[PDB]
Amino acid sequence: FACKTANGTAIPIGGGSANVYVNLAPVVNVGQNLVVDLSTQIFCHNDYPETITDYVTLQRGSAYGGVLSNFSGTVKYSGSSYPFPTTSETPRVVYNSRTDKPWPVALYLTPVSSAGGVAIKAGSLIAVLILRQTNNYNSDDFQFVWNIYANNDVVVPT
Ligand SMILES: CC(=O)N[C@@H]1[C@@H](O)[C@H](O[C@@H]2O[C@H](CO)[C@@H](O[C@@H]3O[C@H](CO[C@H]4O[C@H](CO)[C@@H](O)[C@H](O)[C@@H]4O)[C@@H](O)[C@H](O[C@H]4O[C@H](CO)[C@@H](O)[C@H](O)[C@@H]4O)[C@@H]3O)[C@H](O)[C@H]2NC(C)=O)[C@@H](CO[C@@H]2O[C@@H](C)[C@@H](O)[C@@H](O)[C@@H]2O)O[C@H]1O
Ligand code: NI
Repeated sequence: FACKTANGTAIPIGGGSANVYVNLAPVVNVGQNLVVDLSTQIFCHNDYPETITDYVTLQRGSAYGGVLSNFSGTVKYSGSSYPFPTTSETPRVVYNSRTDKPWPVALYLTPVSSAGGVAIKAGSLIAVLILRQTNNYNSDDFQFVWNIYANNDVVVPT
Protein backbone atom coordinates (compact mmCIF):
# COMPACT_ATOMS: atom_id res chain seq x y z
CA PHE A 1 0.00 0.00 0.00
CA ALA A 2 1.39 3.40 -1.02
CA CYS A 3 0.16 6.82 -2.10
CA LYS A 4 1.13 9.62 -4.43
CA THR A 5 0.05 13.13 -5.31
CA ALA A 6 -0.93 14.60 -8.68
CA ASN A 7 2.17 16.93 -8.33
CA GLY A 8 4.28 13.78 -8.28
CA THR A 9 5.32 13.34 -4.70
CA ALA A 10 4.97 9.86 -3.17
CA ILE A 11 4.74 8.34 0.28
CA PRO A 12 6.06 4.77 0.04
CA ILE A 13 5.07 1.44 1.63
CA GLY A 14 5.25 1.84 5.42
CA GLY A 15 3.98 5.43 5.39
CA GLY A 16 5.64 8.80 5.89
CA SER A 17 4.75 12.40 5.12
CA ALA A 18 4.26 14.68 2.16
CA ASN A 19 3.36 18.30 1.46
CA VAL A 20 0.40 19.09 -0.83
CA TYR A 21 -0.41 22.57 -2.20
CA VAL A 22 -4.03 23.42 -2.96
CA ASN A 23 -5.73 26.16 -4.98
CA LEU A 24 -8.29 28.11 -2.92
CA ALA A 25 -11.11 30.40 -4.05
CA PRO A 26 -9.39 33.81 -3.60
CA VAL A 27 -12.49 35.55 -2.12
CA VAL A 28 -14.92 33.95 0.38
CA ASN A 29 -17.77 35.58 2.34
CA VAL A 30 -19.33 34.65 5.67
CA GLY A 31 -21.94 31.98 4.86
CA GLN A 32 -19.96 30.60 1.87
CA ASN A 33 -17.69 27.53 1.91
CA LEU A 34 -14.18 27.10 0.54
CA VAL A 35 -14.14 23.57 -0.81
CA VAL A 36 -10.76 21.83 -0.70
CA ASP A 37 -11.22 18.51 -2.48
CA LEU A 38 -8.10 16.35 -1.97
CA SER A 39 -9.58 13.44 -4.02
CA THR A 40 -8.14 15.03 -7.17
CA GLN A 41 -4.67 15.25 -5.58
CA ILE A 42 -4.07 12.18 -3.34
CA PHE A 43 -4.25 8.64 -4.77
CA CYS A 44 -3.46 5.31 -3.14
CA HIS A 45 -3.33 1.62 -4.14
CA ASN A 46 -3.16 -1.88 -2.66
CA ASP A 47 0.03 -3.70 -3.74
CA TYR A 48 -1.25 -7.31 -3.20
CA PRO A 49 -5.06 -7.14 -3.71
CA GLU A 50 -5.30 -10.87 -4.54
CA THR A 51 -4.28 -11.85 -0.98
CA ILE A 52 -4.57 -8.67 1.19
CA THR A 53 -7.33 -6.19 1.92
CA ASP A 54 -6.14 -2.69 2.89
CA TYR A 55 -8.21 -0.53 5.29
CA VAL A 56 -7.81 3.23 5.19
CA THR A 57 -9.21 5.84 7.59
CA LEU A 58 -8.97 9.55 8.09
CA GLN A 59 -7.43 9.16 11.51
CA ARG A 60 -7.39 12.91 12.25
CA GLY A 61 -7.76 16.22 10.48
CA SER A 62 -6.26 19.34 12.14
CA ALA A 63 -6.45 23.02 11.20
CA TYR A 64 -3.48 25.42 11.19
CA GLY A 65 -2.75 29.06 10.62
CA GLY A 66 -5.48 31.13 9.01
CA VAL A 67 -7.86 28.17 8.78
CA LEU A 68 -7.53 27.49 12.52
CA SER A 69 -8.01 31.17 13.39
CA ASN A 70 -10.53 32.37 10.76
CA PHE A 71 -12.66 29.38 9.66
CA SER A 72 -14.93 26.66 10.96
CA GLY A 73 -15.09 23.47 8.95
CA THR A 74 -16.45 20.09 8.08
CA VAL A 75 -14.70 17.22 6.34
CA LYS A 76 -16.39 14.79 3.99
CA TYR A 77 -14.76 11.33 3.95
CA SER A 78 -16.19 8.69 1.56
CA GLY A 79 -19.69 10.14 1.54
CA SER A 80 -20.04 10.98 5.27
CA SER A 81 -19.56 14.40 6.88
CA TYR A 82 -17.79 15.15 10.18
CA PRO A 83 -16.52 18.22 12.11
CA PHE A 84 -13.20 19.66 11.07
CA PRO A 85 -10.95 19.69 13.07
CA THR A 86 -11.99 16.10 13.62
CA THR A 87 -13.29 14.53 16.83
CA SER A 88 -12.54 10.82 16.10
CA GLU A 89 -11.09 8.46 13.49
CA THR A 90 -13.53 7.76 10.63
CA PRO A 91 -14.80 4.35 9.51
CA ARG A 92 -12.52 2.58 7.02
CA VAL A 93 -12.42 2.63 3.22
CA VAL A 94 -11.35 -0.64 1.59
CA TYR A 95 -8.54 -0.50 -0.98
CA ASN A 96 -8.60 -3.67 -3.08
CA SER A 97 -6.90 -2.82 -6.40
CA ARG A 98 -3.43 -1.99 -7.75
CA THR A 99 -5.17 0.73 -9.79
CA ASP A 100 -4.84 4.11 -8.07
CA LYS A 101 -8.01 5.19 -6.31
CA PRO A 102 -8.47 8.72 -4.89
CA TRP A 103 -8.38 9.25 -1.14
CA PRO A 104 -11.96 10.58 -0.77
CA VAL A 105 -11.37 13.57 1.55
CA ALA A 106 -12.74 17.09 1.07
CA LEU A 107 -12.73 20.06 3.46
CA TYR A 108 -15.61 22.58 3.57
CA LEU A 109 -14.39 25.74 5.34
CA THR A 110 -16.58 28.70 6.21
CA PRO A 111 -15.29 32.08 7.60
CA VAL A 112 -16.12 33.02 11.18
CA SER A 113 -17.68 36.50 11.65
CA SER A 114 -14.34 37.97 12.90
CA ALA A 115 -12.53 36.99 9.67
CA GLY A 116 -11.66 39.90 7.37
CA GLY A 117 -8.86 40.80 5.00
CA VAL A 118 -6.27 38.14 4.20
CA ALA A 119 -7.72 35.18 6.11
CA ILE A 120 -5.31 32.59 4.65
CA LYS A 121 -1.81 33.56 3.50
CA ALA A 122 -0.30 32.24 0.30
CA GLY A 123 2.20 29.43 0.99
CA SER A 124 0.97 28.84 4.57
CA LEU A 125 0.15 25.54 6.26
CA ILE A 126 -3.63 25.25 6.55
CA ALA A 127 -4.27 21.64 7.61
CA VAL A 128 -2.81 18.25 8.37
CA LEU A 129 -4.75 15.15 7.33
CA ILE A 130 -3.55 11.80 8.69
CA LEU A 131 -4.36 8.71 6.65
CA ARG A 132 -4.12 5.49 8.72
CA GLN A 133 -3.58 2.23 6.81
CA THR A 134 -4.02 -1.29 8.17
CA ASN A 135 -4.87 -4.63 6.55
CA ASN A 136 -6.43 -8.05 7.12
CA TYR A 137 -3.04 -9.81 6.87
CA ASN A 138 -0.46 -8.76 9.49
CA SER A 139 0.31 -6.17 12.24
CA ASP A 140 0.98 -3.30 9.76
CA ASP A 141 -0.36 0.01 11.06
CA PHE A 142 1.00 2.97 9.15
CA GLN A 143 0.43 6.72 8.98
CA PHE A 144 0.50 8.74 5.76
CA VAL A 145 0.69 12.35 6.98
CA TRP A 146 -0.45 14.98 4.46
CA ASN A 147 0.54 18.60 5.18
CA ILE A 148 -1.82 20.88 3.28
CA TYR A 149 -0.53 24.30 2.13
CA ALA A 150 -2.41 27.19 0.48
CA ASN A 151 -1.23 28.17 -3.02
CA ASN A 152 -2.73 31.64 -2.76
CA ASP A 153 -4.14 34.29 -0.43
CA VAL A 154 -7.82 34.01 0.52
CA VAL A 155 -9.58 37.30 1.33
CA VAL A 156 -12.78 37.63 3.34
CA PRO A 157 -14.28 41.02 2.25
CA THR A 158 -15.04 43.32 5.20
C1 LIG B 1 -0.54 -21.13 -0.53
C2 LIG B 1 0.23 -20.21 0.29
O1 LIG B 1 -0.06 -20.14 1.43
N1 LIG B 1 1.11 -19.40 -0.36
C3 LIG B 1 1.85 -18.37 0.55
C4 LIG B 1 2.42 -17.24 -0.32
O2 LIG B 1 1.21 -16.57 -0.78
C5 LIG B 1 3.23 -16.27 0.53
O3 LIG B 1 3.62 -15.18 -0.31
C6 LIG B 1 3.64 -13.86 0.27
O4 LIG B 1 2.49 -13.18 -0.21
C7 LIG B 1 2.28 -11.91 0.46
C8 LIG B 1 1.07 -11.32 -0.20
O5 LIG B 1 -0.04 -11.60 0.61
C9 LIG B 1 3.47 -10.95 0.39
O6 LIG B 1 3.31 -9.92 1.38
C10 LIG B 1 3.75 -8.69 0.83
O7 LIG B 1 5.20 -8.50 0.92
C11 LIG B 1 5.69 -7.25 0.42
C12 LIG B 1 7.19 -7.27 0.51
O8 LIG B 1 7.68 -8.37 -0.28
C13 LIG B 1 9.06 -8.30 -0.61
O9 LIG B 1 9.81 -8.37 0.59
C14 LIG B 1 9.73 -9.65 1.29
C15 LIG B 1 10.68 -9.57 2.46
O10 LIG B 1 10.36 -8.48 3.30
C16 LIG B 1 10.11 -10.79 0.39
O11 LIG B 1 9.74 -11.92 1.10
C17 LIG B 1 9.31 -10.82 -0.88
O12 LIG B 1 9.92 -11.76 -1.76
C18 LIG B 1 9.28 -9.45 -1.56
O13 LIG B 1 10.44 -9.15 -2.32
C19 LIG B 1 5.06 -6.13 1.26
O14 LIG B 1 5.49 -4.88 0.76
C20 LIG B 1 3.53 -6.25 1.21
O15 LIG B 1 2.93 -5.37 2.15
C21 LIG B 1 2.61 -4.06 1.64
O16 LIG B 1 1.43 -4.06 0.77
C22 LIG B 1 0.23 -4.55 1.41
C23 LIG B 1 -0.87 -4.57 0.39
O17 LIG B 1 -1.11 -3.24 -0.05
C24 LIG B 1 -0.08 -3.67 2.64
O18 LIG B 1 -1.21 -4.25 3.32
C25 LIG B 1 1.14 -3.63 3.60
O19 LIG B 1 0.82 -2.73 4.66
C26 LIG B 1 2.39 -3.16 2.84
O20 LIG B 1 2.20 -1.80 2.37
C27 LIG B 1 3.02 -7.63 1.61
O21 LIG B 1 3.26 -7.80 3.01
C28 LIG B 1 4.84 -11.63 0.55
O22 LIG B 1 5.83 -10.85 -0.11
C29 LIG B 1 4.89 -13.03 -0.06
N2 LIG B 1 6.20 -13.61 0.18
C30 LIG B 1 6.90 -14.26 -0.77
C31 LIG B 1 8.20 -14.86 -0.34
O23 LIG B 1 6.50 -14.35 -1.93
C32 LIG B 1 4.42 -17.05 1.10
C33 LIG B 1 5.29 -16.21 1.95
O24 LIG B 1 5.53 -16.52 3.21
C34 LIG B 1 4.92 -15.51 4.05
O25 LIG B 1 5.75 -14.36 4.37
C35 LIG B 1 6.85 -14.59 5.29
C36 LIG B 1 7.48 -13.24 5.54
C37 LIG B 1 6.37 -15.29 6.57
O26 LIG B 1 5.61 -14.39 7.39
C38 LIG B 1 5.56 -16.52 6.21
O27 LIG B 1 5.12 -17.21 7.39
C39 LIG B 1 4.39 -16.12 5.33
O28 LIG B 1 3.48 -17.18 5.04
O29 LIG B 1 3.99 -18.24 1.88
C40 LIG B 1 3.14 -19.13 1.17
O30 LIG B 1 2.77 -20.12 1.82
NI1 NI C 1 2.71 -0.17 -5.59
